[PDB]
Amino acid sequence: KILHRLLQD
Amino acid sequence: KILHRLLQD
Amino acid sequence: SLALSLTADQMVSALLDAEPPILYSEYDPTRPFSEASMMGLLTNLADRELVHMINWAKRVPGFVDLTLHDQVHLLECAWLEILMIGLVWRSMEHPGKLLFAPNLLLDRNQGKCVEGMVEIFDMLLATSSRFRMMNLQGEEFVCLKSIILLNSGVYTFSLEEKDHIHRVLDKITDTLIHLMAKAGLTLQQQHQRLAQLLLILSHIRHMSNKGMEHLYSMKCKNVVPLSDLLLEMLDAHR
Amino acid sequence: SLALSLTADQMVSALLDAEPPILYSEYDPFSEASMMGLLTNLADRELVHMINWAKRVPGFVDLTLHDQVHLLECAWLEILMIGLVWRSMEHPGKLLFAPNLLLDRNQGKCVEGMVEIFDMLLATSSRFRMMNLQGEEFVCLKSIILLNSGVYTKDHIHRVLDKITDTLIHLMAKAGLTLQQQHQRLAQLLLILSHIRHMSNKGMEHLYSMKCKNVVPLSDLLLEMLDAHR
Ligand SMILES: Cc1cc(O)ccc1C1=CS(=O)(=O)C=C1c1ccc(O)cc1C
Ligand SMILES: Cc1cc(O)ccc1C1=CS(=O)(=O)C=C1c1ccc(O)cc1C
Repeated sequence: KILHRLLQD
Repeated sequence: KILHRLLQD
Repeated sequence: SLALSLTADQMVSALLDAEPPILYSEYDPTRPFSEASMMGLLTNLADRELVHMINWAKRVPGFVDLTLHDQVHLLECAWLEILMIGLVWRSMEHPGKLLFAPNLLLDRNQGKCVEGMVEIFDMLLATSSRFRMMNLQGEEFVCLKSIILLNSGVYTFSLEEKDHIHRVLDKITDTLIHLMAKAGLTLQQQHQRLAQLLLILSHIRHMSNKGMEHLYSMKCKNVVPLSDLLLEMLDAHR
Repeated sequence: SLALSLTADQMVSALLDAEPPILYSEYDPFSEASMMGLLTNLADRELVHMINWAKRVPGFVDLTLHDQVHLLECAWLEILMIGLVWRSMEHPGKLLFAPNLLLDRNQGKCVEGMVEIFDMLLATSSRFRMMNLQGEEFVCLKSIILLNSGVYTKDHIHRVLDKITDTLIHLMAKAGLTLQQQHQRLAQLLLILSHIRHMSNKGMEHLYSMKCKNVVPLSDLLLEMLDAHR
């Protein structure tokens, strides 16, 4: 999911 | 209207 | 207005003595439940609870002091919230179970039926688990339920409408604080608990909305047909 | 957990410093596809900033990755709404989606079923104006929404929620409010969250209606947040 990537950066 | 009777009944 | 004249002790007493009775279900455990049967039992139960709630509402301090189309409005918005918080409250001493009636105690695997209600069931259980965790008191419950009635529909409203409603809401707040002060709670503990209790109402609103949509699903689905009163309350979500 | 070791003044300053910027809509009379087009683009961009704002909310970083996901999936529309309501406060009868996008409810009728939520949004703004909601109170409420909305679907989250309550009361003690006035307005503030929750649920319903109608091809991020509610 996209939320994933945004929360990791 | 039932809830219209129960309020004044 | 006499609701503004009530001491916080008199507020509780009025609210306590105005409580609705715990009704019984026409449940027959001789037969295993299905979907239409279970839905039929719940609908019959909820409908009879609605009648008592409507008469309970009239006894809520301040509620009587409003016009019809306002009492009508507040009840149209809050009826499911009140039915749900009542269910949650009487299910408090039954972990993992919902006490719809003294003879109708259900867990999340029997609620797994009726399609899409098991999610709502888990939310109802989680709320009951939360009340148990906080060790909610009856004095706090009757306040919260009266807050729900007056607050849930006040935002969808010329003649000073809500200044009286918010003012009654302010005294119920004072009542809750009273209550916590006698329980031996410090001032910081009073505010915190007040916050924790009121944040529950947000989740209760959420359950009601989901439940409202779920009930709209159920008799375009044409299973067991609703009470004419529930359909009236249901078409208020439009 | 540094969130619990913070003084309420530090909590306030931390929340204020984490505030996302006010974005602009793309420039240049609306149909229903054009209006939805602007709003979808704006909402999708506001989402990106909100997610980064959440990482700066004290105690949110301490949560595991997918607990952060749960809370954000449950409260994203509430947070976007209370944000819209807050910056529309000084514009009565109007919603300030963007500095170059100020709409009234009469314009909200271009999109089907949007006018109901607009009035609810406008009513929330009028309530904030009536209460004279301060910025320090607003950022407290917004982080409360983030932590509370999905917590019932945990002790550390309730840990932080309590400190924000302490932070709220501290703020209201600074403004010279008597003890009684403090838990009264505190109650008033928190009761608003019930309505904001209601708007979000009815707002969630409206967007799913826009998906199955397919006028604006929603953002994949916005689709992921929307499909999360079932
Ligand atoms: C409201 C309702 C109406 C209906 O016709 C069928 C079912 C429900 C219901 C579904 S639910 O949300 O699982 C819980 C209830 C429920 C039922 C009986 C009650 O006395 C109270 C509640 C809150
Ligand atoms: C969320 C949303 C998504 C979408 O694709 C189209 C519209 C809305 C929307 C519908 S509404 O509830 O009228 C307000 C918003 C809204 C739009 C842009 C924002 O930056 C903020 C908000 C709160």
